[PDB]
Amino acid sequence: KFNGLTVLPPLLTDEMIAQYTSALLAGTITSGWTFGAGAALQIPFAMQMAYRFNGIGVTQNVLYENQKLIANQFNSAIGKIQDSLSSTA
Amino acid sequence: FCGKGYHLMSFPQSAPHGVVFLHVTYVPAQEKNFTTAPAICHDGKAHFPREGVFVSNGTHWFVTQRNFYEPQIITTDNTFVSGNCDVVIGIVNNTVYDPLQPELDSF
Ligand SMILES: *[C@@H]1O[C@H](CO)[C@@H](O[C@@H]2O[C@H](CO)[C@@H](O)[C@H](O)[C@H]2NC(C)=O)[C@H](O)[C@H]1NC(C)=O
Ligand SMILES: *[C@@H]1O[C@H](CO)[C@@H](O[C@@H]2O[C@H](CO)[C@@H](O)[C@H](O)[C@H]2NC(C)=O)[C@H](O)[C@H]1NC(C)=O
Ligand SMILES: *[C@@H]1O[C@H](CO)[C@@H](O[C@@H]2O[C@H](CO)[C@@H](O)[C@H](O)[C@H]2NC(C)=O)[C@H](O)[C@H]1NC(C)=O
Ligand SMILES: *[C@@H]1O[C@H](CO)[C@@H](O[C@@H]2O[C@H](CO)[C@@H](O)[C@H](O)[C@H]2NC(C)=O)[C@H](O)[C@H]1NC(C)=O
Repeated sequence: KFNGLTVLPPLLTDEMIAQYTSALLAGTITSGWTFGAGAALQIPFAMQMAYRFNGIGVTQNVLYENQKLIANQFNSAIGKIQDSLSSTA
Repeated sequence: FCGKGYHLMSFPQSAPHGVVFLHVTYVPAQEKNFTTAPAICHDGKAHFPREGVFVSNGTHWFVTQRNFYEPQIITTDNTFVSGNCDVVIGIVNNTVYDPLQPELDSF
């Protein structure tokens, strides 16, 4: 808005993009990868993590025997991101 | 990458200044609800499915493949065992019928 220059607003508002990501995140948390293929089919998140361990080659019992430890690692790892973002410039 | 759904195959077709792919994909439909559990406690051992999941239509437990509901009885040749079942959360008690015991009991 100075002399002949205008900045057009993006079609998708920031709130709409946040809603998109929230939808994707809820889908991946609740239904695993089924929602991308088609109808969203829900699996308990532990069993889905077991699916994914089978995907990377580790057998699924490894998750169930170690589910609490894996949960703690994931929670602390997410916690580290907050420090990294808030403090590191 | 190639269509929405699990990719089966795809065919090319010539276009004037480009190419048109016909992507043949498999889309699951007509889903059904089931009760589920990670393991099965039997004789103090935890049985996990080899490939598939444990599904129950309320009162009977089965093994199915994850993408097409084709139920089969829980048996020792399609579920493996890993330790006892005090560590798993979500265990359900049920019988894991083994195929050698009926043949041996016929003796
Ligand atoms: C699996 O069960 C869930 C829960 O019973 C179903 O979700 C509900 O279905 C009813 C009837 O269609 C709706 O009125 C509710 O709004 C649904 N959501 C709830 C209760 O949170 C789900 O439809 C079932 N899936 C199939 C394929 O039948
Ligand atoms: C859950 O599935 C089981 C599958 O075994 C059903 O049990 C059998 O159902 C058939 C068909 O009705 C009967 O002929 C059998 O006698 C039943 N028992 C056995 C041991 O095979 C069971 O009825 C289903 N339950 C519900 C609520 O659908
Ligand atoms: C799945 O969630 C249910 C929630 O109802 C668990 O059953 C118990 O439900 C009562 C209802 O008041 C809660 O107070 C308990 O805390 C629940 N138990 C637990 C261990 O959370 C059920 O146990 C859960 N299943 C699994 C495998 O965790
Ligand atoms: C599956 O079977 C086991 C074996 O009996 C059950 O464990 C019993 O639980 C009761 C109540 O907690 C105890 O009084 C018994 O001492 C336990 N038995 C053994 C051998 O430890 C278990 O409760 C069963 N699963 C369910 C869901 O009832």
